[PDB]
Amino acid sequence: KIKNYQTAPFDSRFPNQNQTRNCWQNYLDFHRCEKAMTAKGGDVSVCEWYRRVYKSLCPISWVSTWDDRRAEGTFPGKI
Amino acid sequence: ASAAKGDHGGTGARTWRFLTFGLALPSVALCTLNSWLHSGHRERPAFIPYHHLRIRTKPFSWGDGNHTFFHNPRVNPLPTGYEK
Amino acid sequence: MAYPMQLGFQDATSPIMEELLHFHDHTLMIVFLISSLVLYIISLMLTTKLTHTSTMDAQEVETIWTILPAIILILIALPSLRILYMMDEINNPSLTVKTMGHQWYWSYEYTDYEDLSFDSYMIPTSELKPGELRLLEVDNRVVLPMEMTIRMLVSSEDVLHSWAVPSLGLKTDAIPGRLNQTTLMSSRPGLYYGQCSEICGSNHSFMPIVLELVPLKYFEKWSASML
Amino acid sequence: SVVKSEDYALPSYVDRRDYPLPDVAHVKNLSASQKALKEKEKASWSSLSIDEKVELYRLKFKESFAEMNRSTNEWKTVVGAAMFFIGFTALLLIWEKHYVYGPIPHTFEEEWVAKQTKRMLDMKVAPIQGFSAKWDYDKNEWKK
Amino acid sequence: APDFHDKYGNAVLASGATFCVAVWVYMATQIGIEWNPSPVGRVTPKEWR
Amino acid sequence: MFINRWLFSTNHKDIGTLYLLFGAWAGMVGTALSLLIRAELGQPGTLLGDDQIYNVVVTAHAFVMIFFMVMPIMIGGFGNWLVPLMIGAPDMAFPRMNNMSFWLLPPSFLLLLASSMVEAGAGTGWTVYPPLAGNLAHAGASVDLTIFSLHLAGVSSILGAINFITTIINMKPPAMSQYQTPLFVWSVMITAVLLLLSLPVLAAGITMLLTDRNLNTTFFDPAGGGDPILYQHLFWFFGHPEVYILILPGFGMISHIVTYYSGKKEPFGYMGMVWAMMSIGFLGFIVWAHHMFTVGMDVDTRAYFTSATMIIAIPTGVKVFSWLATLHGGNIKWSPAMMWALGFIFLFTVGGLTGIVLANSSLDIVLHDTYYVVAHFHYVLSMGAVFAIMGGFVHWFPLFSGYTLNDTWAKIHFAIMFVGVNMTFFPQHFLGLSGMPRRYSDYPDAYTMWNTISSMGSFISLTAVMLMVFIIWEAFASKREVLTVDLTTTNLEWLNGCPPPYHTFEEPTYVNLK
Amino acid sequence: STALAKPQMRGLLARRLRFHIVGAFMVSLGFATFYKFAVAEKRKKAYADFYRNYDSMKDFEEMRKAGIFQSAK
Amino acid sequence: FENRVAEKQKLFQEDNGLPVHLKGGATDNILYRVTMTLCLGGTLYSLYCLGWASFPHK
Amino acid sequence: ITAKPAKTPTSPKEQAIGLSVTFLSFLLPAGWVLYHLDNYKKS
Amino acid sequence: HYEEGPGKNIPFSVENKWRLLAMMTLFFGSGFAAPFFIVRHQLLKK
Amino acid sequence: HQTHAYHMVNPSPWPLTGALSALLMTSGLTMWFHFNSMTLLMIGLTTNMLTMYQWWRDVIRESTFQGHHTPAVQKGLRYGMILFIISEVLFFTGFFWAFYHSSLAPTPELGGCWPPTGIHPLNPLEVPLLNTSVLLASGVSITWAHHSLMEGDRKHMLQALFITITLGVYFTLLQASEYYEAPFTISDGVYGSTFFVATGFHGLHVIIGSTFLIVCFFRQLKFHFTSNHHFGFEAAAWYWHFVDVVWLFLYVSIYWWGS
Amino acid sequence: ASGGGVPTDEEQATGLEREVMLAARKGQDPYNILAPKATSGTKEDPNLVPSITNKRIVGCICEEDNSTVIWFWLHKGEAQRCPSCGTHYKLVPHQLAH
Amino acid sequence: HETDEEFDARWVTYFNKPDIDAWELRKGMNTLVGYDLVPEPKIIDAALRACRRLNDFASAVRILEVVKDKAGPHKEIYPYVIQELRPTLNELGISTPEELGLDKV
Ligand code: HEA
Ligand SMILES: CCCCC/C=C\C/C=C\C/C=C\C/C=C\CCCC(=O)O[C@H](COC(=O)CCCCCCCCCCCCCCCCC)COP(=O)(O)OCCN
Ligand SMILES: CCCCCC/C=C\CCCCCCCCCC(=O)O[C@H](COC(=O)CCCCCCCCCCCCCCC)COP(=O)(O)OC[C@@H](O)CO
Ligand SMILES: CCCCCCCCCCO[C@@H]1O[C@H](CO)[C@@H](O[C@H]2O[C@H](CO)[C@@H](O)[C@H](O)[C@H]2O)[C@H](O)[C@H]1O
Ligand SMILES: CCCCCCCCCCO[C@@H]1O[C@H](CO)[C@@H](O[C@H]2O[C@H](CO)[C@@H](O)[C@H](O)[C@H]2O)[C@H](O)[C@H]1O
Ligand SMILES: C[C@H](CCC(=O)O)[C@H]1CC[C@H]2[C@@H]3[C@H](O)C[C@@H]4C[C@H](O)CC[C@]4(C)[C@H]3C[C@H](O)[C@]12C
Ligand code: CUA
Ligand SMILES: [Cu+2]
Ligand SMILES: [Mg+2]
Ligand code: NA
Ligand SMILES: [Zn+2]
Repeated sequence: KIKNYQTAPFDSRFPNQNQTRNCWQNYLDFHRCEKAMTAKGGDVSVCEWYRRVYKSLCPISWVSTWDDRRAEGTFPGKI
Repeated sequence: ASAAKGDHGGTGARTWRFLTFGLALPSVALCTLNSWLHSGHRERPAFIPYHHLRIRTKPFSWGDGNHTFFHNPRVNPLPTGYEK
Repeated sequence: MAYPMQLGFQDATSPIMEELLHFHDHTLMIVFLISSLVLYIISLMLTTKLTHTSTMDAQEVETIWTILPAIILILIALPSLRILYMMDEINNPSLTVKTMGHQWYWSYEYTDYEDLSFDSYMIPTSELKPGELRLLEVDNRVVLPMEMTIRMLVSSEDVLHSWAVPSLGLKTDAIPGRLNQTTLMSSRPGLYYGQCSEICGSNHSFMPIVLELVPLKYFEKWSASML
Repeated sequence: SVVKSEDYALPSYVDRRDYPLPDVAHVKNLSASQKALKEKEKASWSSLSIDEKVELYRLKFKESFAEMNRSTNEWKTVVGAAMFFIGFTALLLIWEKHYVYGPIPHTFEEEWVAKQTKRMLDMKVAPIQGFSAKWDYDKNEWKK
Repeated sequence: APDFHDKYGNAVLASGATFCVAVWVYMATQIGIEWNPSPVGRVTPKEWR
Repeated sequence: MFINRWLFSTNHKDIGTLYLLFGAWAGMVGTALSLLIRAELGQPGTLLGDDQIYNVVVTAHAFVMIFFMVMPIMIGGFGNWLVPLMIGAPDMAFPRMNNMSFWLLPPSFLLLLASSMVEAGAGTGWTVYPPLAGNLAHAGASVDLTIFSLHLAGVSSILGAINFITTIINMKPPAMSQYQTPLFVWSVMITAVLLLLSLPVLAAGITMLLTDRNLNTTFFDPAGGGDPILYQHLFWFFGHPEVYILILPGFGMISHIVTYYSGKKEPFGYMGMVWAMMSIGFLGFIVWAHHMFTVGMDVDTRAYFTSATMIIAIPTGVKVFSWLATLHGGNIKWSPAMMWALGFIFLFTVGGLTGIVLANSSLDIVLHDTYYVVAHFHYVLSMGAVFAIMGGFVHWFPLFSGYTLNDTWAKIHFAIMFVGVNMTFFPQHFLGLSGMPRRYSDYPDAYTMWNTISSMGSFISLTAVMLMVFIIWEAFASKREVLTVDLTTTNLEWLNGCPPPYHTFEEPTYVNLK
Repeated sequence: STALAKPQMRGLLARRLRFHIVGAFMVSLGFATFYKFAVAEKRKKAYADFYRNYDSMKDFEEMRKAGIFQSAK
Repeated sequence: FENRVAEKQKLFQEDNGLPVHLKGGATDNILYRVTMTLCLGGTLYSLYCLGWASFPHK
Repeated sequence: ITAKPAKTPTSPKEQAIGLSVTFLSFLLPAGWVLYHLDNYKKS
Repeated sequence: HYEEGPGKNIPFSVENKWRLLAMMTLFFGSGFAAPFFIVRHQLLKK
Repeated sequence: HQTHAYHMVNPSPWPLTGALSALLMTSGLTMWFHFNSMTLLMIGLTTNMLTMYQWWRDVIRESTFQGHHTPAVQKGLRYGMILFIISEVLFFTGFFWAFYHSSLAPTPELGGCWPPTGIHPLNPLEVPLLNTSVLLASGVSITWAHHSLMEGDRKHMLQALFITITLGVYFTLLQASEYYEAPFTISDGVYGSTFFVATGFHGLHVIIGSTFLIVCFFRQLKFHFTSNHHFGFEAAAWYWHFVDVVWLFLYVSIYWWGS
Repeated sequence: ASGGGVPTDEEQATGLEREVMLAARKGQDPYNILAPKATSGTKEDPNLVPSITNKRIVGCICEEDNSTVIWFWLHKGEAQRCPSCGTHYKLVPHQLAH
Repeated sequence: HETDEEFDARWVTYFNKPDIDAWELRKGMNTLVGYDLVPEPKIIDAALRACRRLNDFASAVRILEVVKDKAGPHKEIYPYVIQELRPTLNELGISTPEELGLDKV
């Protein structure tokens, strides 16, 4: 739909200086999307946008810690 | 509100005694039955080593350093899970 | 950077820093004038042998004393809050860069496209090359494209720090578990320095920030070379 | 005469230009001739001599206005002593430099400063007013 | 009668001022303090690269 | 007799004297720590060690000056000596609990000196923010000994505040309304209300820090869902009122000193001075996040804290202008206490006006955590709280002791201190505007010139502090006993003589209603 | 001989205060004119003049040729 | 029980110059010495513990 | 304020002694520590 | 009762100026010296 | 001889022994947390208890036995007790602020939800509701005790005060049992931290208020109170209402709203 | 519902508390709980100031609502005047034994 | 409020009271010098005659010193006031502070 992605755009749901929930929400949406798509045998490529946004915004160590916790069974958000 | 009760005229011990035995202690007796009824051990949830729980940044100053002060073996897992 | 015997702010490198300088000028005159108006009444009160020691009526003069300061405060607050809301306006960044504070250095992550990240440490004094600045230089500078709106996101992986660059008017605290955002836009190429701005232990004085602002195409090639 | 600590609750004498008529006379006990001068004061004041008038004034009051209001040389002692102790301070600082501080960093060596100064001009440090603005990049010298 | 200030005031003022100026000038100029003044108009820039 | 009198006291004057001696001893400790700060910074490079030992010294400097010098002298020392005498009361309402507020201070100070002796000290800043103050980055006992030192100081002042409130409300003559009490008495009452409400919130926050550090709570640790910024709110909810607690009794003494040496029977605009102190005490509880403008708060919160913070300039200006109006038409007596009060008026005004600069959050982005803030607050603390303290100490020393100071020496002392504090702090405005951070043991070379001058200033203030000890020794050594004091009809604390007997107002004053 | 004329005797302090508060204000307007002109206007003009024909690429090339950058030689 | 407050009023108002904390008789002295001994001894012990804790241990 | 003449006058010479001892009591112990800093550190 | 009057309402003696000088020297001098000895202590440890 | 109505207190060692007991308890907690030792702390707890005991003993000697509590003295003590209660309200407010800050904006570590992932709160309709009825009831029975005392009725005053203390002890035993049964602990993130620290300080105040009521009960048995003069009982009743109101805020905030 | 058993202040108040209660019953104020009401304060009708010694501090609030109180010692003997408003006061010593 | 003339008239009447006592003399002068004015000749004249009825020569002299002091740096005021009082000074035999050498420092 919209390549030439430069960075994550302004998002009126998270308009203030604290952007922690923006990173977190995009991380969740991405993984929720990918679970939905690999369940119904559909295509994860539709989840791409959330993936680009959380990669741009989120610290590498947060993503890495959240990925370890998903693998361990201790990720506390709902996916 | 006004409660739904109804007394006054000037001030008394008699009235507060009537409220102690006629309303306050009955309510305690009622809640005591309500409680002593939903009591008796609840089935413990599976253990998951969530990192925001079972915090240990410094050992506790008692026991082996790893047990909370009012640790209950039946319902309080350790960072490594329920005791054996 | 600051230069010897400097009295005021570093020259502005960004439009918002420019705005802060004129607003500071506006405020400081007031400060000047009030400071001096006081010193002067004061000396007027103290330089006569004439006396008047009986009870003096307060109500008229207290109207002057409250209303004129109230008006001065409004004259400072109006442009103050114009600037606060202007800096807060939506601006559309072309790039996002993260910085994480650590004891005692900064790391930088530029992960809009590729996995680019590195650490940035003070050059020790005994390794400075001739002409380099003691306590300010770093081994890996934060290269960035000039004339473009950049979103900086700041956090920490250990204690509090704070990521500052005075010539761009920037200071955002680095708090673990929180991602704070600020925007940066340099009008000019060059090297712009800052220093950790929240006490963070043994080497707080020694974890500086150097931004290297260059044309977009140079920034792109530097990015590719840093993979 | 002689004021005592044990008199603090009694009206007392004060020379104060804003309280010209204090609550008691400077001198209450009178000698035989002072008693005779207070009787003489009940008759016409034109018949008192100048010394008798001055003696009446000095029974009533301790100092005149001109005396209690006089200027003094105290400021010389204050300003001079304050300069002395400020001067003594510089002894402490000389001592500290000699015995406490070691060498400052090598970045303050003359050749370092010349090189750093050129590198600051090459990066156009404060080029609008503060630093590089003061350098003439055409003539390669400090602006006049 | 002359008090301490009448008799010693001039001397305390003259000597305190003399001493103060002398010891500050000395401290400021003779013992190796690096004031780090501006290079502007003072330093000839030298090749660094 | 000695132990009954000085360890078992129930007497407001002797307990006042104990606080003054304790606060004077703390002031020498805080002074030495400030000279170690300025020695470290007085040339480029490292003198002592790295930022750890340096910020242990900076942290202890602030806690000692605030909690062991200013608060004990202004409220424990002058409040206990003067308040009961200014209302004709026979003592404080709770004379025995008053002695426990005093005796909790040496143990609180002992804990703070133990914090700096064990491990590597608490190098946290007097704000004690986590996670730097937490048990990972400050492992071991030092920060818990600091927390406990603050709890003991906190209980001492909360019980003191209960005692002053009760005494001021309950023990005036029956005809005297609160609008017939002197301004210093109002200033102590307001400061005691601020203490009563703010200290319990600090006690809650540092208890939470204590349990995060020892009981595995996670109030301020994101791993458990906590937030380091919550600690900053709880700390500054106390810490802003605390600076108005440090200065209010100073405002109250300045009002008396200016009135007295202007030869006036009363300060100009008494009900406006009362209104101004109540308004500053009230507004001082709704402005605390001006200490947090760079933490990432929302824009509208930053707009509200900028505006509420500025508004305090209105009642504060009423008081400065009312002091000027009290001097107006006075028969001005240039005593050394008057000079301290005039220096207070001018230096407090400078520091208030740099506060106004800082209240603008957009400019505070650049000034925050730099030496511009350090310059702002040392103009109100080291040239307001200290000048009001030295003003009240030279003014009332003959009441407390029965002996006079040598006024020429005291004027010399004022002159040296005034030059030293301005040379120390004035250049720190330039360092802050040009970007030098706070809490640094060393600085880029460009900041050399102003740090050198500021360090030279601090030594001149050291010479003043040494001479002050000598001046006090000279007074007790010569024993010139006070005879008469002017204006007792409007300064009741002098009317029982100098020093007043152990028991005063055993027979209360007579005041009719009419 | 001649009698001395009667001088003003009343409100001398109020009169001195009136006269000087007005002189105090006049300074403030006079100083304000200077401070606006010597500092604030001068600044606006230094920034407007600097940027008017400023060429950022040319400034970049001078810096690059001087060797100051890590990313650009 | 019987009301013996008048007895205690006479005891505590006896004109014997004793401070209130010692006016109940010899048991007040004992309890006072026990308290003061534990406070002063405990304070010496806390100083010893500071001296021990002020230095690193093997 | 007025006061009596000193009961125990402190002459210029006694003031110079009190002033000197007071200044040395602050200067000597701090001076000894600072003089020996290199010894404490480079230990 | 207790002694009243100048020099008697304080927990230290002013009966002799030189003994007073010594006590004041020890009192203010110990508060001023303490932080330098603490720094010495901290430097000597590690 | 005074002719005002205020109390000049005899010189007393208890302010010093209490200050020292605070140094012993805090240096003792330090030696417990860091040097594996309880010695200093038990000595400071002991001296603190001894100090409280003798100091308040002496205040009873000064009032009931020596007559120094004139109306002006009593009025001061009223203000003192109200001001102290105000400062304890501000102390609890800091913990309520911590609770609402963490629960209104739950961070990602918790699952970004309140109660956090993995927390199973108590049911507020079980023992917590029972505890609420217990403390509300004990506010009714203390008011009965207060009116009987004013009406000169010794036996009903004692009967109602005993009831009120029995309910205080019931709530303390109920709470101790719920702490043991709770499947979460103080180490369970900010949920366990806020829960146990806020309810735990409240439990300590219930134990303090109950001790104070037991003091009043023994003084009443010894006839110390008159039908018009009984400030220790009034102060303990105000403190007891304070502990009840703090419980009501905790119940609504942490047990109910925060479940 | 009936018993007594609780002592009254009349039965059991003691020391100063009792003195104040017994004096208040007589309309008397030996411990200065109440503000005295002013007389017209002229030299024929001065404010009468009781005291147990030979002098007592007076505070004079010269006009209603003044915030400034004027303080001075009033001594046994001839009436003295407030130094701000001139209103007259005269000490009336007794001993709480007269 | 009141005119200048009415202010002056009330003060003239204050000092002119025949049986004015010493306390009232002192209270009147010490209150009057608190105001922002130097008292007119006619007020001073009535205070000086009150001195005379109270047989107090020294306080008449001190009243003349305080007029001079209240004029501050307006040195034309005191000589004008003494000029205007000369008939009263001569009638009552009041020497000025200058004639008594009491202006010498
Ligand atoms: C006595 C102590 C004291 C006092 C009275 C004040 C008074 C004020 N302070 Fe200050 N302050 C501190 C002690 C104090 N301060 C300390 C210790 C810190 C830093 C804490 C830390 O980080 O450790 C600090 C920090 C501090 C900051 C944070 C800066 C930062 O960290 O980035 C701010 C910002 O708002 C601020 C503002 C003010 C203001 C507006 C006042 C005002 O209340 C002043 C009002 C007074 C006047 C304005 C002068 C008189 C008025 C007139 C003559 C009328 C005319 C005036 C006008 C029209 C403006 N202060
Ligand atoms: C029935 C309730 C009464 C509490 C009884 C228990 C003893 C503690 C005393 C009460 C003080 C209360 C608050 C202190 C903080 C923690 C205690 C919280 C209440 C409590 O008792 O929490 C327990 C944890 O206790 C722990 O860690 C215990 C740690 C015990 C040591 C406390 C040390 C902290 C002291 C700090 C106080 C500073 C006070 C400052 C005053 C301010 C001055 C103005 C809960 O047990 P758990 O096994 O984790 O979970 C239950 C699982 N089945
Ligand atoms: C357990 C671990 C450590 C914690 C220790 C705390 C332990 C428990 C302490 C329980 C408190 C007991 C208080 C008893 C006071 C008895 C003295 C008393 O009640 O004294 C009364 C005066 O009140 C007065 O001082 C009022 C006295 C005010 C008392 C205030 C009590 C609350 C103190 C709490 C300490 C809080 C700790 C907070 C923790 C954050 C005496 O006057 P009346 O009663 O009018 O009698 C006179 C009549 O007889 C005459 O006719
Ligand atoms: C009369 C005046 C009052 C003054 C009293 C002074 C008492 C001094 C004696 C202290 O010596 C002991 O040494 C023990 C070590 O030898 C430690 O025990 C403690 O430390 C142990 C480990 O050392 C633990 O296992 C124990 O549980 C614990 O309570 C602790 O330092 C203390 O008991
Ligand atoms: C921050 C506030 C303090 C700043 C200013 C202090 C001014 C110093 C006062 C003098 O202090 C003394 O100076 C001596 C040197 O002048 C030192 O002696 C040292 O040096 C001598 C000369 O080398 C040797 O004889 C000695 O043994 C050796 O101790 C001595 O110990 C130290 O007490
Ligand atoms: C013996 C005594 C008589 C009181 C007296 O008048 O001295 C009575 C009166 C009220 C009594 C108390 C109250 O009735 C309440 C309690 C009831 C329990 O069943 C016994 C203990 C209990 C605490 C009683 C003990 C004792 O019998 C008391 C104290
Ligand atoms: Cu990182 Cu300071
Ligand atoms: Cu603040
Ligand atoms: Mg900061
Ligand atoms: Na340094
Ligand atoms: Zn009056």
